[PDB]
Amino acid sequence: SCIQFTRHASDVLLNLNRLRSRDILTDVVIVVSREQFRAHKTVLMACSGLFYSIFTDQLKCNLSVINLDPEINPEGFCILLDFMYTSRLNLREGNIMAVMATAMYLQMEHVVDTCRKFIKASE
Amino acid sequence: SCIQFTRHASDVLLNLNRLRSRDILTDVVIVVSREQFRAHKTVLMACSGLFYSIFTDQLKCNLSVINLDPEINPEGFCILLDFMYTSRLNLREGNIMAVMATAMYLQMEHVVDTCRKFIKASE
Amino acid sequence: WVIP
Amino acid sequence: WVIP
Ligand SMILES: CSc1ncc(Cl)c(Nc2ccc3c(c2)CC(=O)N3)n1
Ligand SMILES: CSc1ncc(Cl)c(Nc2ccc3c(c2)CC(=O)N3)n1
Ligand SMILES: [Cl-]
Ligand SMILES: [Cl-]
Ligand SMILES: [Cl-]
Ligand SMILES: [Cl-]
Repeated sequence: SCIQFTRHASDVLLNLNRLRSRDILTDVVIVVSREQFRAHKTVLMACSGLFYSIFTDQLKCNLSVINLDPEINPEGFCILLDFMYTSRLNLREGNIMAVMATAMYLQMEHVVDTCRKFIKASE
Repeated sequence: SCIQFTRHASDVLLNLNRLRSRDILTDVVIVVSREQFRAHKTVLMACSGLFYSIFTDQLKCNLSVINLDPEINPEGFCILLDFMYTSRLNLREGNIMAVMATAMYLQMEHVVDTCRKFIKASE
Repeated sequence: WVIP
Repeated sequence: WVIP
């Protein structure tokens, strides 16, 4: 018999992004080919199967720095980190291959699906 | 020129609630008349003007325990904590006064508005 | 607010 | 996915 507030999830995510932009309560640095990205472990886990596995590990959960595979493109990661905090994906002809490869590595199934569909349309 | 995934914010919140239910990466205990509630500081800040003010304070941001005002009802708090993580509010005739008072204290403007409207309908 |  |  609950009532539901339609915009609540969107409003929560908007505030989480405001905390990220002001670097408030960020608890991890993600290192991608020397580029560094500050984020909230909980948001990363909520969006990515790879971060979920990393931060539920009894040893890795305590790390303040996570280094990604050297093949990961920093721009692809940045676009995906923006998507995690906003639901908006900046998908372009020039970045789609790097975005799909990063989403496959991060285990972000819905992003992988839209990239596959956009690539299939261009062939 | 971004694309947007409609269900992303809802999916993020659902995963944050799954982390709460398994007590994963919770970083604060909220004490309400001896009852204790574990939560994520970021989610509390994203939902409440009071928690936002508390955890942006240079001294309070580092506290692992927050004690609420003794007038706060633990059931009212529990209903609101569930709303923060799910967008669902368990509003009932028997709890509406405690829920409205707790939402006013927590500075959760949308909850206060729906309680005021539901109370006005009953008079 | 809605009935979910 | 939609055009926001
Ligand atoms: C599976 S239970 C669960 N509980 C809590 C969290 Cl934080 C979580 N995240 C997560 C796991 C897998 C995947 C994603 C998020 C996005 C994706 O495409 N795959 N999962
Ligand atoms: C105002 S900028 C901002 N930036 C980040 C966060 Cl985490 C935040 N939360 C917050 C502040 C005030 C209120 C709420 C949340 C819910 C409500 O009714 N009032 N606000
Ligand atoms: Cl470390
Ligand atoms: Cl995804
Ligand atoms: Cl403490
Ligand atoms: Cl609210």
